[PDB]
Amino acid sequence: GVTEEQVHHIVKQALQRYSEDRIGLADYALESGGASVISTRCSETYETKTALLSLFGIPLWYHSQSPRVILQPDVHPGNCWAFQGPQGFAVVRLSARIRPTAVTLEHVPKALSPNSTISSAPKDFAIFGFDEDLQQEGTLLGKFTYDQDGEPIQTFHFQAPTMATYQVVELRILTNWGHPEYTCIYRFRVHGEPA
Amino acid sequence: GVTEEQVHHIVKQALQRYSEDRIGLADYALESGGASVISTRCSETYETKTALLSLFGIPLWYHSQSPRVILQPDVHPGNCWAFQGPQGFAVVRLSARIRPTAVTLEHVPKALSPNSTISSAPKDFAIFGFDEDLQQEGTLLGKFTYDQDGEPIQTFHFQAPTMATYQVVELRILTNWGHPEYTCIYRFRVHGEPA
Amino acid sequence: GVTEEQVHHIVKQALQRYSEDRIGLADYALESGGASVISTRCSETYETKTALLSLFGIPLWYHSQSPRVILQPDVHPGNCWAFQGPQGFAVVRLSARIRPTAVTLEHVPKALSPNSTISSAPKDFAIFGFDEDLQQEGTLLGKFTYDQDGEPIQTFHFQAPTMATYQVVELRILTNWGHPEYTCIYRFRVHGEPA
Ligand SMILES: [K+]
Ligand SMILES: [K+]
Ligand SMILES: [K+]
Repeated sequence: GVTEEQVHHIVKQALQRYSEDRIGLADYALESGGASVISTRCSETYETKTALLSLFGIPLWYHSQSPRVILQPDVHPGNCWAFQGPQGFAVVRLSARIRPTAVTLEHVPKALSPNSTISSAPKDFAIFGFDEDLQQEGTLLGKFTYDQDGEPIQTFHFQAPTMATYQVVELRILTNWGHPEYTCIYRFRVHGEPA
Repeated sequence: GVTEEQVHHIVKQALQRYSEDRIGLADYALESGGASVISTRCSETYETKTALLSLFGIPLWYHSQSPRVILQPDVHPGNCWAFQGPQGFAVVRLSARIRPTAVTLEHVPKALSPNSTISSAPKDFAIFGFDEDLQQEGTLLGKFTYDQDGEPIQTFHFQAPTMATYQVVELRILTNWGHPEYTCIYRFRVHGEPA
Repeated sequence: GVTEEQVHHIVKQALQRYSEDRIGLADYALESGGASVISTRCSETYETKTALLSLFGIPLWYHSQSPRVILQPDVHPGNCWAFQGPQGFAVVRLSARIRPTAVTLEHVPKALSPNSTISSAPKDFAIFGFDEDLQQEGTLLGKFTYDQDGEPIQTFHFQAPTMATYQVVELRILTNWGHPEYTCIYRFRVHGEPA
């Protein structure tokens, strides 16, 4: 079997990786690293708490989640950006020009959600890279599906990506997990190789 | 014994649970989820840093912790709401109407506290549910004691709770762990079943 | 070998320690605990994102990291205070008068950094204690080196420290890991024994 010491080594390693933003890959969409949403180029924000703000009011500290939230690591319940319906988009200016190799999408865990369901989670999505900074023909880097039955954090690797580099990428949500009124995005990450 | 692979499975599971807000239960008192303190119905806030703000001054960024802090997940030392003396209360409007089944109270760990003592931690407390939204006769859901010798995060299950639902609950602190001047509350959670 | 139950005990203990600010020692430099930078007595702040703020602009929410950041626990990439060149300093008023026994310095992990390099990390540094509150002769508590090949969080114990107590200490950076333009500090902690 294993020694008590080998267990400790294993646990140490697992916690080291846990503390490296869970997945151990640099995130070029991270706002604190220098990334930003191009607000001009995102879906309109939807307020998911209209029912509570209508019945009890609008707190003096309250503000709607803006697209910036998808580049922020706090993913406690409600710290997600929502748009109306099952299709939406956000364009991100990365902190550096990179050759993109993967993205990560995460949603609140079922265990922290009412009735253990996350129907507002994104489902099918696609990633586009914008060479010039202009609402041009974005070029598809890949198409994926966030699995509502999978782990909260899911990483998607592009299949045979170009050597092409980008500093602007679009997250395009095409379907959601069935919520008939909105979709919300807890955090979006972009990984790749810089210069 | 156990295989190295079984150790890895165990560690993975433990970290998965760790990342689900430590205890894996939805929190209906979580401010980001839509909950709020009814400021009208809380004890007066006590400033625990009067000695430091009197000798060195009031920073241009400094503000007193308000009751909202008990619905916020940052529990680093000092990120607690304090009231004067050993008895106090806070009333919370939950993010949803639920049948309440448990609460969670947590305090800073002894190891992060001066001299490994947490005398300002709450001790005896009670939980009341308010059916109508009016400072009425709250109805006692349960009485418990936060153990200063226990784990920092402690969860308390109601014994034979009604099927009755509430969206307003009061945390009533009745004793503290001996601090002669105030009690402070790092985080309060409410669990249960919604609709 | 070990039992599956003993593995669980080990994992529980490791996670308990992980949750105690990783290292299980009280931090008297922690801003939320009552500590503060003496802004009058820090190096001038350097903006590391001048290239991005010049090409894309200055966001309506954007602000430069100030020395306060080294007393704040968020250490995601970019949540560090930078100064120009490889030598710099910051003076901290601790939350309590203590006999200092150790300090902790941490930097972003290589795995979250472009090209797995952290050349702006501090290298050689020294810690001074200031008895009177006046830019006096600080008295050297110890000299250390942050290892860029070590763990992200590194703790340094003073060798034969006095029984002397202080509430003001200076972190003096003397070298960095080779970045020719600035050094940045993610988080600085001070440990010791109070009254
Ligand atoms: K977020
Ligand atoms: K809190
Ligand atoms: K920091």
